[PDB]
Amino acid sequence: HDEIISELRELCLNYIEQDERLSRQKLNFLGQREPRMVLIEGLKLLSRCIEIDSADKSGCTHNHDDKSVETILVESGIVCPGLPLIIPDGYKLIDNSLILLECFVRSTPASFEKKFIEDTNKLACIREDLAVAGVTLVPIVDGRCDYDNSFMPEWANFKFRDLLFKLLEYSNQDEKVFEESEY
Amino acid sequence: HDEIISELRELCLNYIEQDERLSRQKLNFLGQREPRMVLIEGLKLLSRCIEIDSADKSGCTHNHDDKSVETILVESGIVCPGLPLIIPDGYKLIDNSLILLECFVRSTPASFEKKFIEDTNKLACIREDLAVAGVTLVPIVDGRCDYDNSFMPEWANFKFRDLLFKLLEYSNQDEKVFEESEYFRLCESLKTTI
Ligand SMILES: O=C(O)C(=O)CC(=O)c1ccccc1
Ligand SMILES: [Cl-]
Ligand SMILES: [Cl-]
Ligand SMILES: [Mg+2]
Ligand SMILES: [Mg+2]
Ligand SMILES: [Mg+2]
Ligand code: NA
Ligand code: NA
Repeated sequence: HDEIISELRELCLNYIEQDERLSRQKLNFLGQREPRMVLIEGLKLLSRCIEIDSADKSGCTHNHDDKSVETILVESGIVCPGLPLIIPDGYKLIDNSLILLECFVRSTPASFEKKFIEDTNKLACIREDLAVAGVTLVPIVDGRCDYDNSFMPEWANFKFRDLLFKLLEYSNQDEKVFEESEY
Repeated sequence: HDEIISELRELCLNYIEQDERLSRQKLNFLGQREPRMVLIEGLKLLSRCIEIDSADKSGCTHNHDDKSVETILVESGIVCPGLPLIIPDGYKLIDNSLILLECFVRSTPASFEKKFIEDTNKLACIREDLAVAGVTLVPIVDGRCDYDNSFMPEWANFKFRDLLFKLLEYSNQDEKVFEESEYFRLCESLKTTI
């Protein structure tokens, strides 16, 4: 556990590119001491790498601060009340067009298509609200089939995931030592 | 000394506020291994906390990327060629007025007043160059007498500085040991290529 956490921190500091948009989540990760919290912030760190790559590939701004669509519009001088709470992975306002980006990773075709339709529906549900406010929605769903990203060599991506999986294994191995113990 | 470095890192992670403007320098600091580089980046981290604190209390933008005044103007579409190279600690363009901020810490009254005059002159020397380009300079010099800032509790600021000083003492001993080493003689002798 201590060794796994140490190896994870070393990968984070030495083998994830120092793009400044990642620095906050790296610090969030490096600050964690509890295994369950290392795992949680490590998955989030991997996710941000994917999100920022998707934003750069899709031509918009990564939603670094988890702003809502409401805030993004207000931020740009656009009133649109009653908009449900939607926090996109990326966004870009060009003229009257609001690009909204959702991205994800899934590892089987069934889970891929399910999440693809979920994120599509999530953005689609504010199209008409945006249209009433003069904003044409440009919704983008970028589904990935693995965790490959431009900020990490493939071998270090793999080692990071292998190490996170060991923390998962220990948790699950922990409670089967709970389940054959208990009541 | 490994323990001192570890303590500085814990203070950085646990007691320096998670302001997004500090992310880069905090990460730069946490990645250092060599005692002297830990010391330099730790001092730079503390300086960054004060500079950003000053920008916030003076109502302007911290100069996150060390942009020059010329660069700040060309980003807002203002031409102005001349300009000496000047990197303010903070800036804000409002209407036709360019706020420029310099901040510093000094620990004696004589050094405080000397530095205040220096920074005041540094900014004043471009007032007319800006006025020709249509810009009213609003120059601010924020001189501080201690290291307090809003991103660190007072006790942690004190203990961070205490541990940096102990790390200074340790790296001074590393240097003296190094100057007794063959590596040092080999560095001297590499004077085969002046
Ligand atoms: O990025 C997104 O679009 C999400 O849907 C949230 C997300 O990625 C996430 C990642 C890690 C933990 C919890 C949510
Ligand atoms: Cl639809
Ligand atoms: Cl100085
Ligand atoms: Mg998201
Ligand atoms: Mg400065
Ligand atoms: Mg200064
Ligand atoms: Na609605
Ligand atoms: Na238009």
